[PDB]
Amino acid sequence: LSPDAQVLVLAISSHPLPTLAAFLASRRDELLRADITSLLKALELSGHWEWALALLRWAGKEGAADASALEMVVRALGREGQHDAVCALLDETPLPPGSRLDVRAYTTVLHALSRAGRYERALELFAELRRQGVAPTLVTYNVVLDVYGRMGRSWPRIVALLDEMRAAGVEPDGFTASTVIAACSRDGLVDEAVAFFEDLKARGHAPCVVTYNALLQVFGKAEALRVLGEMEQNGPDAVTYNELAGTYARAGFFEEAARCLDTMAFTYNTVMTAYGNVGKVDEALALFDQMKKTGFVPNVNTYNLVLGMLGKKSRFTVMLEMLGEMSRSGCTPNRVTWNTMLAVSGKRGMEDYVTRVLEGMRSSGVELSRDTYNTLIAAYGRCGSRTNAFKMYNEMTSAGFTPCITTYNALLNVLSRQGDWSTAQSIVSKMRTKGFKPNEQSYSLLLQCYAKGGNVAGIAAIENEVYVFPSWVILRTLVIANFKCRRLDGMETAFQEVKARGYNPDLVIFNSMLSIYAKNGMYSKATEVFDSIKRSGLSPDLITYNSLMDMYAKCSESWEAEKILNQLKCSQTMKPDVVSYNTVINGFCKQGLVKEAQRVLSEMVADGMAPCAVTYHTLVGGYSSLEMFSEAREVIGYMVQHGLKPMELTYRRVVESYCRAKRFEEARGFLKALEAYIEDAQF
Amino acid sequence: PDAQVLVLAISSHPLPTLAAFLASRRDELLRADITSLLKALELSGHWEWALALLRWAGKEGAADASALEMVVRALGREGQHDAVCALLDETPLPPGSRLDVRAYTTVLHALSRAGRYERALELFAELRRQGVAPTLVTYNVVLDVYGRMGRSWPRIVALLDEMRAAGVEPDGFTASTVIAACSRDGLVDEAVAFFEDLKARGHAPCVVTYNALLQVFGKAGNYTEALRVLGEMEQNGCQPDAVTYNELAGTEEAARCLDTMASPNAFTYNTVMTAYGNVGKVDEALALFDQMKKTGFVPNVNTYNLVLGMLGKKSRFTVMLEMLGEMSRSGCTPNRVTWNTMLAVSGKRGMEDYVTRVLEGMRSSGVELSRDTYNTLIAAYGRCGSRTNAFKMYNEMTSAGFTPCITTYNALLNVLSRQGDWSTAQSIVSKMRTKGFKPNEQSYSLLLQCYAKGGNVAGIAAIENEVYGSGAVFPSWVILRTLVIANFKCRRLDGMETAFQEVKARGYNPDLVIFNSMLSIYAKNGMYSKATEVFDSIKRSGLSPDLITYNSLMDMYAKCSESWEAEKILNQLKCSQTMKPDVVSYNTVINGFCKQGLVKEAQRVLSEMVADGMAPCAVTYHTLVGGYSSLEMFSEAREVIGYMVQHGLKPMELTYRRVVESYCRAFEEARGFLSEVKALEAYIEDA
RNA sequence: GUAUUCUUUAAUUAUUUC
RNA sequence: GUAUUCAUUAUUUC
Repeated sequence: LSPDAQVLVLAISSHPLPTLAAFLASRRDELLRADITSLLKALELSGHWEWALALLRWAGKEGAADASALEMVVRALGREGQHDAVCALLDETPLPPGSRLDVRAYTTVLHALSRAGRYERALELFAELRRQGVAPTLVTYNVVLDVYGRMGRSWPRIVALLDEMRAAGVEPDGFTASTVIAACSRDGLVDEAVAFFEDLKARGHAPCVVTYNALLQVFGKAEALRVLGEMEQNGPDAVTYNELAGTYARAGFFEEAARCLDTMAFTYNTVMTAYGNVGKVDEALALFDQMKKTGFVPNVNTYNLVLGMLGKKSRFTVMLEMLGEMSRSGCTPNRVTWNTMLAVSGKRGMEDYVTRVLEGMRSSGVELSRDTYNTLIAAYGRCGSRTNAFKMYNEMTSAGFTPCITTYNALLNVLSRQGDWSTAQSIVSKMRTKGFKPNEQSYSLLLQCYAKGGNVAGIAAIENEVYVFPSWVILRTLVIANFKCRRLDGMETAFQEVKARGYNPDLVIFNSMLSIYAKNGMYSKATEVFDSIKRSGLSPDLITYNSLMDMYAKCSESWEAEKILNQLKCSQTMKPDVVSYNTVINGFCKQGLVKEAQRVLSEMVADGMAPCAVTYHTLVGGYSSLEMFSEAREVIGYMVQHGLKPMELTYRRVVESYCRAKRFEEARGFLKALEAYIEDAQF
Repeated sequence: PDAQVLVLAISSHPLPTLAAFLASRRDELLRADITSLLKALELSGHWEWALALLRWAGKEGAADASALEMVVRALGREGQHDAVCALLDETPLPPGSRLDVRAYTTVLHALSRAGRYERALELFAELRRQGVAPTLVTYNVVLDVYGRMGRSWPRIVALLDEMRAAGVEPDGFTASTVIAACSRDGLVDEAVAFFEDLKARGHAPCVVTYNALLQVFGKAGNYTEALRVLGEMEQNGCQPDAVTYNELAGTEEAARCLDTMASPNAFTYNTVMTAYGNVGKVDEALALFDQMKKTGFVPNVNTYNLVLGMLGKKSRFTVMLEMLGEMSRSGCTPNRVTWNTMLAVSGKRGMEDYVTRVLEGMRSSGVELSRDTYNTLIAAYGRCGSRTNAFKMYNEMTSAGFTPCITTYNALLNVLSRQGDWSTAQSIVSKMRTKGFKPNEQSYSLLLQCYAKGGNVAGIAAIENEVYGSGAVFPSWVILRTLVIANFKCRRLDGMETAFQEVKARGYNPDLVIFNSMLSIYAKNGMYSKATEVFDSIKRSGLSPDLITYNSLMDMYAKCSESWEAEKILNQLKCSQTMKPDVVSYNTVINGFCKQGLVKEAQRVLSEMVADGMAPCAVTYHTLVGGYSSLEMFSEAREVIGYMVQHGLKPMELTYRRVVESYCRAFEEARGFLSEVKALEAYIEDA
């Protein structure tokens, strides 16, 4: 409008937001003389809804904001969807005393509070709304009914409002019906929901899709029998389908739905999906058969769906069967099919399956692409068939395809399992000359080959090159990788770096840290950790609790470890673990305290737990220590007398202790290379 | 002697070259106790090396069965099943060789773990063709093989006889395997008879045994018989472990499960509660929880937090709050875990008031807030989008004497990311900088998203330049992901191709979000060539095209003025059997005609749309008018209007704007049309 | 301005608007 | 070496 005002507006929309108020002040008099409403509008067209906001708040604090000013911002805020801002204009009103608003605007604020769970404020506002003589509209009504619906237990107030609205001649719509039914749905008002819809009929009213889904939902968590039926034939399965997907989980039946559906594709596929995503594939395959059994001829896309849900259950045998019915019915498998048959969540016996998929994948033409081979490598990688992954890697290249980074990472996954790093290094080095530079994943997979290789070299060699941006994964992978190698420098090093970069560490790191102190020479940072893990608000684990006991055990303070064990007995959620029992027994044994140690073994059994090899092994050590070899020999009996099968270390610890005690023929009688240990000892 | 020195050589050598290295010190090897070298190489965990030598020696003819058996024990002990199936397949033994049973059974199990059953049976046949006597574990492995093939019950009954006829007595491993086999075929009756018959032999069953007998009933059948087993279980005195309740959980139904185990402890109750939780059936666990009380045992804070956590993931606010009150009313006073659990809730509607209602309890609970608690509260208020309250929580943090961390600044930017309020987002990151803090990646993602919802393209590019060069921010899948999106929302084609470039270059494997966006952006221009290449490349990737992929394709053809091809897909989606055309699908098709004309065709589509049920929207009609509004025709676009309010759908701003502009440019016959009923009637004035 | 399940470490003010 | 459901080639081995 005004050239002076256009300059002012441009000057406002260009100014940063944090400084703007100190700026608007400087132009106080300049602003007051103008039409803010016109500035707000101009600041809204230009796409700067947040600058008008600032202006409004400024003017309210000055007295130059009117209803129309506010009403303009609000309409902008709701179309833009900034409920928070709406709610704040209401909590810090830029309005002068009198001040009444347009209906549309009040209903936008009501929706904003609703959107925030401030149902109690919405109702306060609604009351204030009609005591100022504002005629609410259909949308205002529907918004308020929604407030009542999510606030809960407000059915009577809903009856009241429906009355009030009709008595003022505002007939309900579809947003009114669904809103209401979902309200009954959230309160278990099954009975009164139906009487409602069936009253909607009376007064006239065309039924709907969203309606039925709401009604559906009622009987859902609440009947889906004679009900869900109507919804169909009444008239289209859109969202209504999903409702079936959770209908099954909150209940339990396979006969009614078969008996129902019988009586009657997507619709079919929907119900099948409902079964296979909650883990009822046996239930879906039956739905599939029934479906086939009645005319219906599935296409490749229906098979890919069934195979897809069978796949998450690793039902190899029937996936191949389905693969059969396809190709022998015309339904030629597509790319999506093989990818589906190869994206199986790994189980035991996956290799031969994969092998059979590949056999039909190549006995049916289908030229394997580059990505196809990568998919086939990943598959044998899941199983762990290094042998078959690499045969695929070799067949690949030998056919002229060029391996990508996805192909190298695949192979790298494998070796990682087996901690074969000497082969990993070769992969990496190969990929570099080919031009391919390792990514983050490629590194984590290296860190894991090394750790299972006990190669600290390659570990610290990467630590260097990273300290390779250190991502939360890499730093977390490094903390672990060092713990397998039990490396305190490395672990600690990158521990604080995880904090200095604004990452929140999980119980894994904390647990891993606590123990690299317990079994080491630090026993206070440990206490720091168990105080940090808590101060952090995290819930300690048994493993955490067990690692804890090991600390006290190594600090020669065992009863305290016994306390934590006992305290676990009440935990009501924790519940010891022979490890916890073992760990405590190991400590007492380590301090010469062995009666106390078998006293906890007695509890152990009494509690109905189950002593094991390692458990007995501990005592034999602690007995051998203070040379009292008879009570020790009595133990190994117990193990075997109960068939617990001792360990050569159980024997060694006695042999080596029988040697040092000047008793040689004893070491001999009692009793491989061990006897040899006595010979090189005796003389 | 001289061996200890030679082992270290092989133990310290590049694996992919060890062959030619064993070829080197060959004659020192042939005179060395191979099996001896093997035993040594394993004593240091160098088992990959003991294999390579085996294969070497084998190729030289220097490996005997005693050696192979030695490598196999380790592999099995080191869990290397594929490697053993390899030895089976290549054969490093000379002709006429026979192996220990312990080894043979280690291979059988290895063949079993790869699904190579038909092969395991053939090896078993050989093993007993060499007059080797199988042991218990051998018989048991083979049983496990029979049980995973299917239709193998007679072979199980027959082998049971043999093994029992060789004086070999079944065990718990046997029982669980035979029962579990019957569970994998639906052999309910025989599993029972077998159990009955096995019991009657004096065999005391056990947990594992009872667990398989229960999977029978529960897998595909009944919850009443499986529950009965649960019955007979305790009656025997065998305590159901965690795996027990998992079977039931996966097998008014919660009222039953509690009636049986009634004729337990607090840990028991939690074990079954958590079972139903981890399955996804939580209303049941609640039901038990109602009983654990009205039955005696009183739950503590650990038990309650457990329950709250379950509710958390379902974000069942009101009940969570009820439960927090019953806690503090029945005596159970919350802890730092209780609160944190309460604020770790899943985003949703009305979450802001919940958090306020929780914080209201943290405060009254006279519990000093810590630096951590603030970070949580800021995060939750930031997660629901209560920008206002996050910042209030923020200033309250930095005023009680706590120091923000990066998470603290990240929470805050998360909110702004939803609002697009990048100006503040900037002002923050700098503050993060002026405090000795360096922005994370997510910090860069948030800021990125923050610029997107706004429209600030200069801050995006300012991120790309700092990402495509310096190391301040590494091109992480995430960061490149947040870029394809933030450039779409701002329609920066150039800046997406670069990202789709690097993604398909930095070793990444794009996702449907990325593909589709690329498809819609190319389609939003005439970019047919690339777009179709993207679509197929979705196919060549191995992903399933959703509706948005199909709608974007139709709009491309629309855009390319081939709207007939657009309907072929709508038809194709009509019989997709898996994908049902969407409202936006139909419109996209109609507009494509109306954009090039043939509105009588546009009517053709609308017709069936209604024929397929399908209830049209405003846009549906606003588009139909477009063609009828600007096609030397007005008597129709007026008749079409009477289908909106007369059908209570209510037109809109883009609509009428097409009526005046199109009519006031096709005059007077336009004036009377607009008179039939603000911001517009200045266009007419402008004309 | 409003409704029916998933979505809340979010493509869901995602793709259609002569 | 072998079995039951769906950081673990995790924490205890005088």
